[PDB]
This record gives sequence, C-alpha cells and structure tokens, in this order.
Amino acid sequence: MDAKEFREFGKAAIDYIADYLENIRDDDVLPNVEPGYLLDLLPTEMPEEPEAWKDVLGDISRVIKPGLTHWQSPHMHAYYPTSTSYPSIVGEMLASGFGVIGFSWICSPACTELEVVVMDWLAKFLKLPAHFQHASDGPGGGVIQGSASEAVLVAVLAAREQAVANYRESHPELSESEVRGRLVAYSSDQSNSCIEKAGVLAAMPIRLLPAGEDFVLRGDTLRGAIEEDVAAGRIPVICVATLGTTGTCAYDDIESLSAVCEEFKVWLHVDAAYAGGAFALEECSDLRKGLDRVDSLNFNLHKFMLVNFDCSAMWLRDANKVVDSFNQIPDFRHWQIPLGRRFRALKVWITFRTLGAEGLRNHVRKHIELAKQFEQLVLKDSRFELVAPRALGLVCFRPKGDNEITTQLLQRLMDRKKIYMVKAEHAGRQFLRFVVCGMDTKASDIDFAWQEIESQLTDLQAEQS
Amino acid sequence: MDAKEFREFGKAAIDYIADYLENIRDDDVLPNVEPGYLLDLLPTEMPEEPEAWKDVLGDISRVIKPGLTHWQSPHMHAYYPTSTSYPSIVGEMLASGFGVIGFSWICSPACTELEVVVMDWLAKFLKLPAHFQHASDGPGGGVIQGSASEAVLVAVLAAREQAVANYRESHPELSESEVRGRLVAYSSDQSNSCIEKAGVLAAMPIRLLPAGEDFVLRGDTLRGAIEEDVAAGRIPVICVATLGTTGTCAYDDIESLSAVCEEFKVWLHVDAAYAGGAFALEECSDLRKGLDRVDSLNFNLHKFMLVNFDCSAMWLRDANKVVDSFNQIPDFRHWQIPLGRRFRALKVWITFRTLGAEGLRNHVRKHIELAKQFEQLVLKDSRFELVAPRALGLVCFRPKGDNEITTQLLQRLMDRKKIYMVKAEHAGRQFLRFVVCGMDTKASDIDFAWQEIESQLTDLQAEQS
Repeated sequence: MDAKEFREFGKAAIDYIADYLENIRDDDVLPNVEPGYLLDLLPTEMPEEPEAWKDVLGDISRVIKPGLTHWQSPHMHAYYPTSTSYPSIVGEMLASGFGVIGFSWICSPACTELEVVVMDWLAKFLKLPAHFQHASDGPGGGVIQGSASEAVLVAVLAAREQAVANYRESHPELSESEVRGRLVAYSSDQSNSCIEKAGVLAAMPIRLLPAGEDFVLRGDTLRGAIEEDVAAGRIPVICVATLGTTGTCAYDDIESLSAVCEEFKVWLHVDAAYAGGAFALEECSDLRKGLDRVDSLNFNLHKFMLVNFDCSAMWLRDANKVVDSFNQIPDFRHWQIPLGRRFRALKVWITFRTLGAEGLRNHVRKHIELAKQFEQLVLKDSRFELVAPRALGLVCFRPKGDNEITTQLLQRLMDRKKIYMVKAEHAGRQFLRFVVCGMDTKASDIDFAWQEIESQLTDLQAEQS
Repeated sequence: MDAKEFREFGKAAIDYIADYLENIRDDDVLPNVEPGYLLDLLPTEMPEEPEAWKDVLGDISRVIKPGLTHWQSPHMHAYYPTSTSYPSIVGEMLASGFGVIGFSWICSPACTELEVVVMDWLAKFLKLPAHFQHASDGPGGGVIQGSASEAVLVAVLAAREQAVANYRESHPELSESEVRGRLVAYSSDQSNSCIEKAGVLAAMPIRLLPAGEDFVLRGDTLRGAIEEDVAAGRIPVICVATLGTTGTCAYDDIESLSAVCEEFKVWLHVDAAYAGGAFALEECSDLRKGLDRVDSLNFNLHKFMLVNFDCSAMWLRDANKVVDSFNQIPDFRHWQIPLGRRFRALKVWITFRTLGAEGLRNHVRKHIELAKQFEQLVLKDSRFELVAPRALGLVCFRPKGDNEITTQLLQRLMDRKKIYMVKAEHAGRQFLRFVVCGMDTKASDIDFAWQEIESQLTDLQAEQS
C-alpha cells in the first residue's frame, strides 16, 4: 500500500470514526449477538492476495460493530469510564505514525522528555505535592504505565524488593528463602481485584483487611493486622490504599493509614485510578489529605482525563526505590516492568493542550453534576433507595424490597439493551451502580437512563401475578 | 472539540503522517539535540484555555520531530525493526475510536473473537503446530500481549506457579517458603535482557548457561546444569530458549533442549520475538524444528509483521496452565498480567487483510535479500570481515584490526547521523550489527549504508598520523 491509498483510507477512517461517535446513542449500547458469532462470519485463513481497504472498512460496520459494547456511549453506565476524546485519537494515530520506541533517551529524546513534561503538567493540575514533580529537587517523579494493574504491580514488586534488601542486609544470617517466605502485605477488602492478582503474581500474601460499614479502611485496622504479623515474626511490606473504590467510590482514610505506615516503615501506595481526576477540584480537596505522606500513587487518565485507553499515571515519591529494584533525564525502562515503551505522552500532550485545564475541570464537574441529577431522581421516587452516598460520577441505588427485584430489574434492562448497568453486592444486599461514562453525556441522557429504569420497574411490578 | 473540527484535525494528521513517512530518508535518522532540549521549549503548566489544533500540529514538526530517532527510516540499522505499516496505523486509530476494553466477552464480543481469529490466522501462516490453534481440539491457543518482555514474564510466572503447586501438592510437609526458595530456572547467556529482568521480577534465579562458540545453547549444557541443581535439592522450573538472539540472530537448539526438558518436566518457552517471522518461509523450515515439543512461544508482530509497536503474539500449548496460575471462547484476562485489554486484534486483522499472506512473505524475503546484498559488500571489501554468519535481516561485521577501529568508525557514523548502528561485543571482540529495518527499504538504501560506512573507514584510515 502506497501513500495515496493511505491518505484515502485514513481520511475515510477519520470520517467513519467521527460519524460513529457523533451518532452513537442511536445504536443499542449492548450488542445482540451470541458467543461465536464472529468466528462464523470470518474466513479461517488470512487472504493470500491483498484485499481492498474499502471492503475491509465496510466489514468493520458489517461484522465488527455488531459485536461491540459501546463504551463511548452516554448510555454506558456499567463501569468507570474509558471515554476517549477526538484529540486523543488523533494523537495516538500520530504516535503510531512515528512508530518509535523509547527504551532509552537516544531511541528518541522527545518520547522521554515529553513524558516528563506532561507528568509534571498533570501533577500540577491534580494539585499533587510538589515532590511528585520531576522538575522538583528530589528523586520524585511520574511515569506513564499501561494500566492501574501494572502500576499497583510495580509498587508491590518494588516494595517487596526493597523490603528483602533492607532486611537481609540487616540480618544476613537469614537466607533469601526465609525472608521472602516471611513477607506480608495489606489492602482493603473493598480493593480492586488487581490488588489480589498482584499478590498472586508477586508471590506475597495480601491481607484484605475488613473496611468499616462505610467501606472505608482505617489506620487502626491496619495497625492491628501489622502488630499481629510483626509479633509472629513476619515482615510487613506494603499497604495498598484505595481512593475511589470500585463498588461505592469509597475513600480509604489515608491520614491514619499514613501514620501507621510511617511507624512500621511500610510502603504506602494509593490506587486513585478513577477518583484521582477529582483531585483537580477545590471542592474535592479533602480527597488529597495525606497525599504528602504516601510513597506512590496511580490515576487512570482514560477514566477521568479523556485520554483513550491505556494511559495510567504513576507518581513515585522516590524513584530510586523502583529503579534499584528493577535492574536530570529519567531512564523510564527502569521505572517499569517491560523494556521497550510506546510514545504515550504524545496523545496526552495533544489532549491537555487542545482541551485546556478549564475543559478538563469542566469535564469532571459535569460528571459530578449529572450524578447529582440522577441521585435526585432516585430520591424523589418512593420505590427506590440509595445504598451509599453519591460520589463523583457514581450513584449506588436499588429498588426497595428483596434482592430479586434488583436482579429481575437488571435482567430486564440487559435484555432491552438501551442502557448498560451491572449489579453489585455488599453484606448480602444487592444493588445497581449507575456511573456517568459519556464523552458527550448531557442531562437528557440522565433523564433517558432514569426513564428506562423507572419504566422497567413499573412494568416488572405491574406484571406480578 | 466537536466532530467537524475532528474531521479536519484528523485529515490534516493523516496528510502529515503520509508525508512524514514517504519523505523520511530526507531527514537525518539520528537527532541533533541535547538532553533537556524539549524541557526548555515547552511551558511548565498546561494551558488554561484550549489551544488550536493547527498550532499543536505545527508544534509537532517544530519541537517534537527534532527529538526523534526515526525508526521508520530505511537508514535505521540499529536494532530489530518496529517498522509499522499504513494499514496498521489506520487500524490502531479505528480501535482508539471505539475505545473499548475487552476484560470480558460482553465488554465487547468482537475484541475477543477477532483476537482468536487473527491468532489462528498467524499460527497457520507461521506453519506452527496445529495444537497452537484455538480452533484445534485441545487447550492450546494464542493471545496478543504487550511485548516480548511481558510474554516471557507470563511464561516464567506461570511455570513458577505450576511448579510450586505440583511440588507442594506432592510434598505437603514442605512449606511454600521452602519450595519457592528452592526454585531455579534456565536460559542462554546470549538471551535478551528481558529474561534476566523476568528473573528479578519473578523472584526466581535464572541461570544464564554458556552458549557454544557459535552462540547456540544446547541440550547437554542444560542437562548438566539441571542435574547439578536437582542433585542439590533444587527444583528446575523453566527453560527460556531463544530463536533469533539479539546479538547475532543465533538459534538455540530446540530439539535437544526439548528432549532434556521433557525428561525433567521443565517448562520450555521459546522467545522467537524477531526470527518468528521467518517461520512463514519454506527455506527457513529448519527454524521450526522442535516447535511441536515446546510449551509456549512468542513472536513480535511489530518486528517482522508490519503491525505497529505493541503487538506481541504468545501461543500456549496448554492455556489452563496459565489460567490456573493467574486467578469455546477463551477468557483472555486470565492469559495475561493486567486485567483490562486494548483491542489490538483490529490493527492486526486490517494489516493481514490489506497486505495478504503474499505481501507478508515477500516482506520477510525482501529483508533476507537486502541482508544478503549487504553481506556481499562486506565480503568483497578487503578491509572488513564477517563476525557471524548472516541471518535473516542481520549482518554482523567489523573493520579488520583492533577494536578501537570499530569504536572510532562507529563514533564517526554516529556523529554524521546518516545511518544508525550500534556496537556489540563477544569474547572480547567488538563488532557492528547491520539490521535491515525499513518499511520502504530498497537495494539503493543498502548501497547508501555501505557507501557511508566504507567512506568513513577510508577517511578514518587516511587521517591516521
């Protein structure tokens, strides 16, 4: 394929995407196809001769799209968002065009330096402690990772290596086997499953300690567990706190956990994957309490920043601790698991610049406003109740009565495919999570979701016989 | 930013990329800028109001491009390729437009099913054993990973978990601490650094066993080491063999390593990251010896398949072994380290279809032809010698005489920035690696590189005083 054919293919693809995104709420958010549908539609060998890009592009709509759940839709309410943005799509495409890999400065200087610059930009925008800036004096800095799962994994592995070095150096009569077999780490029982999986991958136990009734993990619980461990001759390694839990968007108490952690020399990592965005807002300032005291923190730009999926930010208070475990312009291949790296800073930069900090703040505030609107609908309706206080873009609620009303209502909504929600459960009680996900989400979209929900409960209950 | 502004931005970006790529050999492949150049050019805060995309796009050329090493250039000879392709850039952009995440089937069915289909396509094209196909009876199948570092890490971690389960279940009097502290794994001393780093991350020793003079690791060496270990009460876990070593593109002997590995119940993973592409060629059939006997294998599509960077394929003989360690349509989040996944199959599919298997084969054969041309130049010149036999797109060679002639020649080439090569070293002897990397690479490009090299040695030697 030569350049002209590329200009034409690419231009038609730009048109295709613009028109997919502008018109997205006209399509069912959930797909109607059965597992295996695609396998049946597509050949079993790659074509021997080259196919025309018009035919391929037409196939996108014919056989791919029907098998998509549309994440970019205002009607997607199921999980924390990916919602991308136009500039982000252009930036990623540009990056793909350069096709450069940043495993060292000379592999391309701009890859690395632009990462340094946008991570500092983001740290200022999120009102993060100064020491998280590269430009700052000190070893602190941020790095773009693939996902929050990877950032959590990095922090856990780094803490495990620093622990087994600080200990074994302190007590060389002990073998690595013994020390490593004595390591223990902690988190909330409300933490994301990526914490657990990191425990498995790190070969280190992660105790999921009970959060309160309010889904908040607290310093006294952690202290208790750590004393229980230390007393037993075990070595406390890292605590992974969560700001913005998956279930209710609960916030662990970082001040008390922090005091405890400094006490016992425990690494404290904060998974802010979703709620990190709200750090940018003065009215959310409470969410930043204790941040000047933690070791590392992650936030997913795709979740709140309108940078398309991939793109997790991780700031370290002291990067040496990672670099020493895995092995002035930073050498980022040492701040990460893999060796090569994509040029992810490009799309981030393009998005920050074309949106502006004002646009970013407005975007977060708009999600908060839409969720507030939804909550008002839940509150006004005598047949529904709130299960948790509203937080950011998330409202947890259920129809009053038995869990099975929740289950049946959700099944009806699933089958209709007009909006997408998932069920959750806490202390035996099942509920529905409504999250505002849209690139384009408007008040009328919230009204649409509520009408759909409210309707389906009306019919559900009008059928009971 | 609304849709019209996106159509215009995106279309201009398509033009920008097409014209960057068609005209790329007109620019120096290596950048002339100093570390810190970009930090100095760019503001220290994100703009508060939104910037115009024309201004941003113009800045790409002004401040980004000067800080790029141009990987897509025919004049990039330094490392195994990333070379992307036009259709791949369009596909990735399309994927970004959907902005979907495949952490489960329903998160989008097409994400997963298309992955199944292109991994099978690729397995047939690479003449891989049938059992590596999803469609095949049996638990075998492939999965797209982020990089070869990740695929190697996955295989090592999976092998470590299966080992500590199979053992501890066999001898429950032993604690996990003891078993885990007794684990040992193996590789070549010529293996990629990602093997070593995987050892560190996996908390498992990886013995880099001496390859022969020919840079090939052999079954007898592995047997020796494993017997040395077993005798000492240690548990052999995994051997990571390499087809296509970084230094010389050497090939470990997979048949003997295989026999040894089956003997001791050792997981055998093959890192084929680069040379995997040549599996598609009948004249390369020897490279596939023993493949029906290994556990898992990785190949980087970006290296030989013209799919842009990211995109490593990993096939498992039995996927249960990974799935059981980390935790019919496969559930791919279990075949991997992270939880969410990008829709990477889309660009792969678009590239396979628009290129054709014929185009892919021609591409690999063309690299082989260009390297053969280069080697002929080295051989005809009385002042240069071959350090290793030519393999695929790689020729290792040096100017005759002391290592310092190699060093000085490389420094001259670096300073000129017309072509990019790196130095290597084996058994005290330093040499130059010439790899053909180009999307567009032509015979005249090979002639260009040789003229540059040959010239610079002539001047180097004509200066000595």
